[PDB]
Amino acid sequence: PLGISGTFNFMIVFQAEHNILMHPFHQLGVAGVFGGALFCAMHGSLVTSSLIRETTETESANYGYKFGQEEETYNIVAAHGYFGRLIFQYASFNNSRSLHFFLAAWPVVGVWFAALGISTMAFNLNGFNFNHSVIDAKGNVINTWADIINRANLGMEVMHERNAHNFPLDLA
Amino acid sequence: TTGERPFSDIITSVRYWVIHSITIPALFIAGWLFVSTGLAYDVFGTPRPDSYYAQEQRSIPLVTDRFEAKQQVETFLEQLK
Amino acid sequence: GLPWYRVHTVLINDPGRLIAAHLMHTALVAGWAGSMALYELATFDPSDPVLNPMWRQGMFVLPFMARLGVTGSWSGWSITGETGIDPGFWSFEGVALAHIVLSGLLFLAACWHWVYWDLELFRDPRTGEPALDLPKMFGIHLFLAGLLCFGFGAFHLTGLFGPGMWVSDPYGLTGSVQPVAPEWGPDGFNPYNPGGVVAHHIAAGIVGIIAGLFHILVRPPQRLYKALRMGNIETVLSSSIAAVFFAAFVVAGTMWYGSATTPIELFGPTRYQWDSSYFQQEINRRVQASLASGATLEEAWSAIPEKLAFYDYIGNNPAKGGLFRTGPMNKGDGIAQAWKGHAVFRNKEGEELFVRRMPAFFESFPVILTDKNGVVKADIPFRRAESKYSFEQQGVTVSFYGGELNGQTFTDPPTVKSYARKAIFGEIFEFDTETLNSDGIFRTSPRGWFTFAHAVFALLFFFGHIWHGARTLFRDVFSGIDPELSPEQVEWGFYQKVGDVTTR
Amino acid sequence: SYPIFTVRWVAVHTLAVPTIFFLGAIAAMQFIQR
Amino acid sequence: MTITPSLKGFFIGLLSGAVVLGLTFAVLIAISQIDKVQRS
Amino acid sequence: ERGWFDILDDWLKRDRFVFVGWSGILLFPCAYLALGGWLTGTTFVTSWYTHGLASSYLEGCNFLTVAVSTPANSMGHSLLLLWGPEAQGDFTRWCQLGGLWTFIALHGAFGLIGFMLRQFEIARLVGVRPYNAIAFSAPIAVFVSVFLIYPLGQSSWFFAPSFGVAAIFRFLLFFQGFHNWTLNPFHMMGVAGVLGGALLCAIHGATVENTLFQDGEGASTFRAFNPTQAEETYSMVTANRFWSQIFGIAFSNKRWLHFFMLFVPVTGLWMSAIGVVGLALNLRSYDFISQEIRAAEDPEFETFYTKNLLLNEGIRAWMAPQDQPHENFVFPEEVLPRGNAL
Amino acid sequence: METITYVFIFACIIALFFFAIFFREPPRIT
Amino acid sequence: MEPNPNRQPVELNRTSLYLGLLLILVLALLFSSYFFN
Amino acid sequence: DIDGIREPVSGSLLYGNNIITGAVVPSSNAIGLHFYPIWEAASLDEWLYNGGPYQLI
Amino acid sequence: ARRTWLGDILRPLNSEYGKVAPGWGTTPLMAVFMGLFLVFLLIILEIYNSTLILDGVNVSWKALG
Amino acid sequence: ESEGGRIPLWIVATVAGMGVIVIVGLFFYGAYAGLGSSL
Ligand code: CLA
Ligand code: CLA
Ligand code: CLA
Ligand code: CLA
Ligand SMILES: CCCCCCCCCCCCCCCC(=O)OC[C@H](COP(=O)(O)OC[C@@H](O)CO)OC(=O)CCCCCCCCCCCCCCC
Ligand SMILES: CC1=C(/C=C/C(C)=C/C=C/C(C)=C/C=C/C=C(C)/C=C/C=C(C)/C=C/C2=C(C)CCCC2(C)C)C(C)(C)CCC1
Ligand SMILES: CC1=C(/C=C/C(C)=C/C=C/C(C)=C/C=C/C=C(C)/C=C/C=C(C)/C=C/C2=C(C)CCCC2(C)C)C(C)(C)CCC1
Ligand SMILES: CC1=C(/C=C/C(C)=C/C=C/C(C)=C/C=C/C=C(C)/C=C/C=C(C)/C=C/C2=C(C)CCCC2(C)C)C(C)(C)CCC1
Ligand SMILES: CCCCCCCS[C@@H]1O[C@H](CO)[C@@H](O)[C@H](O)[C@H]1O
Ligand code: OEX
Ligand SMILES: [Ca+2]
Ligand SMILES: [Cl-]
Ligand SMILES: [Cl-]
Ligand SMILES: [Fe+2]
Ligand SMILES: [Mg+2]
Ligand SMILES: [Mg+2]
Repeated sequence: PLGISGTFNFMIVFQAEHNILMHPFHQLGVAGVFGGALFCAMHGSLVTSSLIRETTETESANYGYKFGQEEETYNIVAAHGYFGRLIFQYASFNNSRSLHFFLAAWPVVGVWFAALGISTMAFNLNGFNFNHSVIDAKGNVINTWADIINRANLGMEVMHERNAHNFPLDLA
Repeated sequence: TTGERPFSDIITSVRYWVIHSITIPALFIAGWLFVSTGLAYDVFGTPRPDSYYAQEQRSIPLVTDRFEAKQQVETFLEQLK
Repeated sequence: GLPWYRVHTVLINDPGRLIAAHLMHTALVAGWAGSMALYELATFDPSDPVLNPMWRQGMFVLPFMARLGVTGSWSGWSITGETGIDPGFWSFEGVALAHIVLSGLLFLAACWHWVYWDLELFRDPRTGEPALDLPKMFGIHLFLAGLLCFGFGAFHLTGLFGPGMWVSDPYGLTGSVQPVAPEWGPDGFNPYNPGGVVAHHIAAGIVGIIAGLFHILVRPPQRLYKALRMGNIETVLSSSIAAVFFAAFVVAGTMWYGSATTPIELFGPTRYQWDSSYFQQEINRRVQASLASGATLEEAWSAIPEKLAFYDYIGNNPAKGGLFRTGPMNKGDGIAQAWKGHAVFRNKEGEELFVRRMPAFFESFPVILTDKNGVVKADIPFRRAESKYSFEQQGVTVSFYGGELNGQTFTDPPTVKSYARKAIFGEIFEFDTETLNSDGIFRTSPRGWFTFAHAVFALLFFFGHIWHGARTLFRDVFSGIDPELSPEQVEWGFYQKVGDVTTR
Repeated sequence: SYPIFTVRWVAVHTLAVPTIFFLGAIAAMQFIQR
Repeated sequence: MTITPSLKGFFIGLLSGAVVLGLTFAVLIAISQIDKVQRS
Repeated sequence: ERGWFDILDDWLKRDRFVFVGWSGILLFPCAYLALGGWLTGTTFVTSWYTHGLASSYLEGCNFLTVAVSTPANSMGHSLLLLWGPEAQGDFTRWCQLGGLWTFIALHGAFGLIGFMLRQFEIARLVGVRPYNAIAFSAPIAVFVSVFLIYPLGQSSWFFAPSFGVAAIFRFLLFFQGFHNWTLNPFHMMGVAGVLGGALLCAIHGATVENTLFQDGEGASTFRAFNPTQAEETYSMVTANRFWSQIFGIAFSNKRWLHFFMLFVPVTGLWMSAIGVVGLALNLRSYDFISQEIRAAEDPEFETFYTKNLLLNEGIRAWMAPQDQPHENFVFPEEVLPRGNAL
Repeated sequence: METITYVFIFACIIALFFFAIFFREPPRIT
Repeated sequence: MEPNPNRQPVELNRTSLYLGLLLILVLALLFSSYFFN
Repeated sequence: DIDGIREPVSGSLLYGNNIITGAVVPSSNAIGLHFYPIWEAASLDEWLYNGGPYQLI
Repeated sequence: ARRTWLGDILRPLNSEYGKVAPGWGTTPLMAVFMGLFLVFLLIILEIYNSTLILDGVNVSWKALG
Repeated sequence: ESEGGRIPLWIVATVAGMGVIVIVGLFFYGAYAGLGSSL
């Protein structure tokens, strides 16, 4: 639906019907957007950390950059010096092109998998189903957190579109 | 460069593999036996497949007393045999 | 010029104007407290401390006045329900007026300190530059805080020269302001023991006086002066904000869990008293003692105070609210008028049945009745076609003991169900929903609202601490890094110790 | 020319030693039948 | 004295933490003293 | 002057493969134990006595279903110390009671402090401004709000998130059904900061890579950059024209741009945390009172808001008995909310 | 009143877009 | 009195006005539903 | 009537929604994947009942 | 700058800006107090948490009562 | 004896990578057999 609550309705019913949370393409999507957010903050913080002094304390540091200046406005060597020590040297990018490519690729590829998750659950290849996967020596079901998810999903399933189903299976 | 020997030197050296052709399989085998001997179940208190329920019981042994919890778990364990 | 978010930085090297700004903040805060108290007095109904106490009415500052001994109005009432009481000057109204006058005086002092900013006092005699000797200021202020803390404990809380503090019994039935003697044994650290609040103020106060004297008389070590940048007033802001977020988390926690300083007659009961059926257990104890002494069931239930029954109701649980469900608890379920009495459900065989209570997690909850062993005996079904436990099928009746319905029995299924729906909330009350156009939806108490605001502000002040701490320790690079930064200081292995040019 | 036992060596082995023990344990688990 | 089992536990925790921190600092100091930075 | 403190300071700050620092003394043990505890529990430890769940590789769970699960509700907010009154020094019993959960949450909390101290310590040594540490306040606010504050407002640590993939999913669905957390404007601000951050990450990386100056002969263009070069590797002027013409506005100031990249996701996370602090107290954005008044009176009035609450009611009724075993819920078939057929 | 308020805010946002685009401070090279 | 030497001019550029107005208007669009409840 | 069961769902501000509850509601299940332009409806009133704006948008 | 009666009286209390004791001074004594304070906080925390349970110390509303 | 380079890095990578595939494969095998198999 084209609306805020409508969006949430679509999400909850999708979860009931496809167990999207347990689908690796939505998981890649999450890695894509959580990671995009992480790397966004990380890039912003590291460039901001390393801005070259061009201003005084009573002005915004932003005035230290002029639109179209030829010279870079932060010291990437210092930023890399920092980040490479935060983790270890070879985990940090010293190549701006390689960094900015990673910044593009990580969220884009993850979101492509998100999109493909929805587009393939469209044809009902659904999330991993480990319902009753763990059984004891007698055959008693030993729940896992997958079975608890399943109970939540059932709640959604049985209540959604409460007057629309006449037959026992929701086949589309 | 921070002073330590490059990894690529280390892992392409014969002495590294003389050492690690022993230590790596030794550790892997020890982990294997930690499970295969049953020791893991005992150390961590994890039920074996036959030890989730007594034969006719279908009630989870849930801890319900904070300060007697150790004794409750012990009583639950007694009830299995 | 300065960006909008830096305008107040003009005060960093201007002690007189800093004092002025502080004076104006203090005027605003004290004006708030006075105004808030006035609004509360203009809306507060003192006529029923049993079923309409302050915490049902959205009162936020009233309970603070009461905790420390302000319990009466000039109009003649008291929050304990007394009449013809003379509180002297320090009624709720006098406290409010005092705050308003204070506000005015502080506003005027601000004006003076703003105009007359250039005082010699604020200049370093050796350099002529504006300067504050913050380590000695700390000692002076700590000594003062200690005297005051000690005095509060030794005179106010003990009743030696002052009113004491609010205390009550374990079920919040008989609360009043009393003098409290210090507890000097280990139970002094029990949060529910008022005597430890007294001993705290006495002992921490003495410690503060001593440490204050120390901080007046002994200079900081050079090593600490440099490490903490003690010449920079922003280091004090950083550490002060840290202390304040600590204090704010503590007052959030003690409000939520309860303590001797968050009594239930002033702030409402806790969520945990519902979770553990704290009040239900005591009611049952009392009833059983009554039956054992030879009382009838009507008599036994009739002996339960309405105020006790009212705490055993989920509408007073602070974990039943909503963030945008605004106002007093009375706006939701209504203004409580009377206990209906204790409902006893029975089936057609005459077995007592028990309604399963709603946990705080649930906005809605089914109606399920069990026997004493937990076996299901009756419910309200959703699907009817395969129902086996309906009240119709099971001939469920309800009889009331105590309260307005005492001695009455209802057998018609719609009425018995109605009462079962209310029994999920615990004890059943009659409410006035007309007076405030109450909407039937639960709201939290001041215990809830205080805890929310303080936990939130605590967490935000953590960011403040990080920020001002960063500004302090990195003052040299806060307009940017060294334009002449040598690649060698960030090249691996050039220096043995990171950032130490003596170690090439 | 290079030392063997360094902070880096310790850090590597604090992770690597348990990781291999654990992988051996989890391998064995694949053959457990109820 | 009235040392409940949980006070005895508290002391055990306290002692254990002091030992972990004590040994950690003893070892770090020792290494620092053995392996010093070369200076100007 | 040349004492042991200064000598230790020397050693701690040597430029080595893995930097240590004073912060390392806190960070390394705490991080190692949090990670090690997670791996230990997910590999070997049950949740039978606390939740009625299998949760380890040992019991047959996979990477998605393993977890270190919270302690039983009856533990309340016990620190659950190994030497505490519950486990009384017994490591096995401690595992069975959920001691690894508080172990991981508390070593993890101190580890995060250590990591943020490290960010400060390193920044100071290299001579950069400490914005990375400042930015990391967001992850701290999330961890503290969700793993500590949230359960502390609730009955017990039981209701904190269990450390596990499926366990975290269960936590999301719990928040929908019980808190209607999607409806909360603080969560919505969270969403916008995360998705907005992801957007900015993607768009800034792509813009730089597509406005590059030709600084080499290679068709693969990464080698045409030198860390020490003075000049911008891409054209801000061309980037600016492109976006001005495509979208209507564009960045013109690189310092602003990169600050904004900090601000957006950091602010989003901080807003989401504030919401969760309210959820600690069940202080939800659950309902619109105006909607409920209308719907109660008018059985033809339906919105997506009302539809979602029906879903929520299903979630609660269907999940509660197994998800909250300490309540001993028995909900007869006949009381379960269901639509037609399903 | 509610509807008016929502629509008013939206319409202000739309006007803002117009001014932010067509009446921006123009970017100037050095 | 002699003038205070700590005075500084304050600035808000046009872009910052626009950013600020957007923040405030979108916050209002978001929070308004809740305020009406 | 999103679900084709003559159970119309209100999405617009003037019909009782706020910004959060509001929506343009999907076209009817009765329509399915059929193309439902304005000109396939007998009237705009029908077009509206059946969720024609969704498809156009 | 302006002298006043009260400013003159208070002058000595704001005249030692920058003044420090040599080297580490009282830092070790401070460290002892900080450790004792950490332990104090831990004790009160664990009492409130019921991790430390002491005779005569009932952490409940039924404390006194 | 411990001269770097005696075992080429491409061989170390290939063998190590093959080892990772084998152990991960074993883990997928185990999803279909014994505990966790649903059977
Ligand atoms: C700690 C502060 C605090 C607390 C805990 C309370 C508590 C209470 N007050 Mg009081 N009050 C306060 C401060 C507080 N007050 C202040 C400062 C004033 C002056 C404005 C008042 C004036 C006042 C009045 C006039 C009344 C109350 C009432 C009440 C009660 C109902 C509260 C309610 O419905 O809240 C509702 C709370 C909310 C809806 C939450 C607001 C959340 C905001 C909008 C979030 C802002 C988000 C932000 C814009 C995002 C920025 C994003 C950006 C950084 C990117 C309750 C006991 C009522 C009562 O019952 O009196 C008898 C009442 O009528 N109070
Ligand atoms: C005692 C608490 C306190 C004090 C005295 C200060 C003082 C200062 N801070 Mg800090 N800070 C604090 C807490 C504090 N901070 C907290 C809790 C946070 C996290 C929220 C911050 C985050 C912070 C940042 C990110 C920045 C500052 C900056 C500043 C400086 C300039 C402030 C200015 O011109 O704002 C001018 C502010 C305005 C013109 C309007 C602000 C409107 C707010 C957002 C909404 C309305 C607030 C409302 C009226 C207040 C209600 C009170 C509240 C307690 C409920 C100044 C030294 C700035 C700095 O370092 O400059 C160099 C800076 O960039 N502070
Ligand atoms: C993420 C958390 C964090 C971070 C990164 C910082 C960072 C900073 N703080 Mg702050 N601070 C914090 C939390 C933090 N603080 C907390 C929770 C408090 C208590 C209110 C403080 C109180 C504080 C003060 C008073 C001062 C600082 C200062 C500083 C700065 C210098 C470094 C320092 O003194 O660290 C301090 C060290 C730590 C935060 C680590 C403490 C580790 C403890 C001791 C481990 C305890 C283990 C525990 C006993 C185990 C039992 C647990 C129990 C649950 C069972 C820097 C900006 C100073 C400053 O601003 O200088 C300009 C300053 O004066 N901080
Ligand atoms: C920086 C390192 C560090 C930090 C901050 C922590 C922090 C913590 N650990 Mg961990 N841990 C560590 C390293 C660390 N650990 C290491 C290296 C190991 C392996 C040995 C462990 C193994 C471990 C276990 C097995 C457990 C803990 C637990 C804890 C928690 C409770 C600790 C406590 O109560 O201490 C109390 C002690 C102190 C705070 C020390 C104070 C020292 C003072 C200042 C000196 C006074 C000592 C005094 C003279 C002693 C005399 C007593 C005498 C009268 C009998 C806390 C979160 C517990 C937990 O997580 O439960 C859920 C738990 O069960 N930890
Ligand atoms: C199944 C996954 C399929 C994804 C493949 C595409 C990945 C890269 C595209 C992202 C586009 C971002 C926006 C434009 C960003 C942009 O402008 O980038 C530009 C950047 C550099 O441009 P150049 O001109 O220098 O090089 C590209 C050509 O001109 C050839 O030299 O392109 C690359 O670096 C391409 C790398 C290809 C390497 C082959 C594919 C490698 C797979 C990586 C993914 C692994 C999948 C794991 C899943 C769990
Ligand atoms: C001058 C003078 C005077 C008078 C004075 C007066 C009359 C005063 C008043 C004062 C006042 C009367 C004050 C007030 C104040 C207030 C305030 C200061 C408020 C604030 C507020 C706020 C801050 C808010 C916030 C918020 C909101 C709004 C919403 C929600 C959220 C929050 C809470 C955040 C006299 C005669 C004495 C004489 C002497 C002089
Ligand atoms: C808790 C505790 C403790 C500690 C412990 C520890 C410290 C541990 C550690 C542990 C560890 C440290 C472990 C490890 C493990 C590992 C593992 C288990 C791994 C796995 C992996 C995987 C499986 C992988 C895979 C892959 C690859 C290789 C590549 C890419 C792809 C993939 C991801 C597929 C103590 C004694 C103090 C105390 C008490 C308690
Ligand atoms: C190096 C590297 C790596 C690893 C890798 C790997 C691990 C690989 C593997 C590889 C492989 C391992 C390969 C293989 C291949 C093979 C082939 C290509 C074969 C072919 C064959 C054929 C074609 C056959 C046929 C036939 C038939 C049809 C029938 C019967 C007879 C016969 C059998 C002859 C990594 C990534 C870590 C890092 C980077 C680099
Ligand atoms: C014999 C009367 C049958 C109806 C039973 C009424 C349940 S009790 C009823 O609850 C209402 C809330 O829904 C209150 O506002 C009201 O004061 C109260 O009488
Ligand atoms: O419509 Mn919308 O959701 Ca896809 O599934 Mn079938 O249909 Mn209805 O049900 Mn479930
Ligand atoms: Ca009405
Ligand atoms: Cl639906
Ligand atoms: Cl159907
Ligand atoms: Fe960039
Ligand atoms: Mg078998
Ligand atoms: Mg298996």
